[PDB]
Amino acid sequence: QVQLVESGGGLVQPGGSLRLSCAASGSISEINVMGWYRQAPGKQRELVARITTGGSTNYADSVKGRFTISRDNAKNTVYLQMNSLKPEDTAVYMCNAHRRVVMEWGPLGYDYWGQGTQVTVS
Amino acid sequence: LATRISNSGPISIAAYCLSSILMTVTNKYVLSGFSFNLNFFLLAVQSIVCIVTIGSLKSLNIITYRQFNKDEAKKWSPIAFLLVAMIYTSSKALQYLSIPVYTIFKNLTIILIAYGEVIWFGGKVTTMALSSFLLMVLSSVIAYYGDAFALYLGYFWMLTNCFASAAFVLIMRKRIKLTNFKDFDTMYYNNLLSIPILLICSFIFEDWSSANVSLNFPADNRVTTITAMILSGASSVGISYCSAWCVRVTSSTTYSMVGALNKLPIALSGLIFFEAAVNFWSVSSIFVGFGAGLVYAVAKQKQQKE
Repeated sequence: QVQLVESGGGLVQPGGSLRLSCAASGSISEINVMGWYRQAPGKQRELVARITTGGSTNYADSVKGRFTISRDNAKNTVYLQMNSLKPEDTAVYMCNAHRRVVMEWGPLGYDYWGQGTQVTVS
Repeated sequence: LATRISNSGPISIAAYCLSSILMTVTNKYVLSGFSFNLNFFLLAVQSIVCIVTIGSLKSLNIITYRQFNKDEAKKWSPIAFLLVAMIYTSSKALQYLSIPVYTIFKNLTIILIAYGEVIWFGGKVTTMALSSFLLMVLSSVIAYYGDAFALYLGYFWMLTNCFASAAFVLIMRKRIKLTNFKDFDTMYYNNLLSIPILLICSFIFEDWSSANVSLNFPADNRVTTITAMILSGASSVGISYCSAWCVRVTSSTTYSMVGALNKLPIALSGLIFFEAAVNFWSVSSIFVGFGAGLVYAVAKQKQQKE
């Protein structure tokens, strides 16, 4: 129903920089939260950042003060500016989008996941 | 005064719209950053909140309702099964269909409840009342206009919701009359029996993997998730009482028409308090919906005098 395409990943030298993007598609009116996750090889998903329609940003301590998630309502995109990338930042970064709909007995939530962009820092 | 208000038709209607407005506001404007894709477990938590809410009021000697009965829970089971049936089929309907298309089909069920109340409860559907049903479908059509297998499953899970939603109100309203249930007995049984079904449905039909659990219940934010899981269920106390209240006094048709009119204040709020477009296909949707309510109201006046 909602489709997300990610672009921006790649190989960057330690201490460098990277900007990731995630364009949403489909029904984009019920989406309330959109964030980024990373899966280190051999480990499970972790939270990198989270934004909502209203600009309330949630980060992770390991990346607090470095990564900056922002939104662009013109094209329904979320960016993730990753400065000062240490080698421990290499992972596969995925996008999220929460669809929330409210009816006569309660809300319903549907999570949509992007494709994943591999980011390698070396 | 608790008796005159209890058997009041207009008041049950007004209290139902207020409780629907309050519940939609909490889940859309107060809890905007909330993310929870374990639908049946959160709805089971809502029924737990309403159970402890009225169970504590009765234990404080404020309100009073009937004791739990084994022979009366076995007779309320079809209604509780149907209540979760609408929940399951609508969640599966909205995974392939949108909200605007969901409302088109949900306003097409009032024509089916109106003609089910006639067959089972006796009566007639007037022409003035019928034209108001088609004016709510028109407002839905106007508002909406402003994989092949996937869209086949979209309407399959939507026609099954139409049958489960129509059967729920018709069967429930019948059962508040051979039991002489009040609005707290109906609320008590609708929630007590729905807890085990919603929990069992959440076990088999939902993802309880290590990664989806830690995505729904983050360890770095537990007070926020628990708080939002209780504010989301405390706003449904009013709509749980006022749904059974409205059905008992007025009708299953009137309760369904009021539910369709409960989405017009939300639409008008978006056009004033938010950025929602003011194009012709969104202003004439509200105006046409208002005409549907004002034609249904006069239709029942003529029917009352006929």
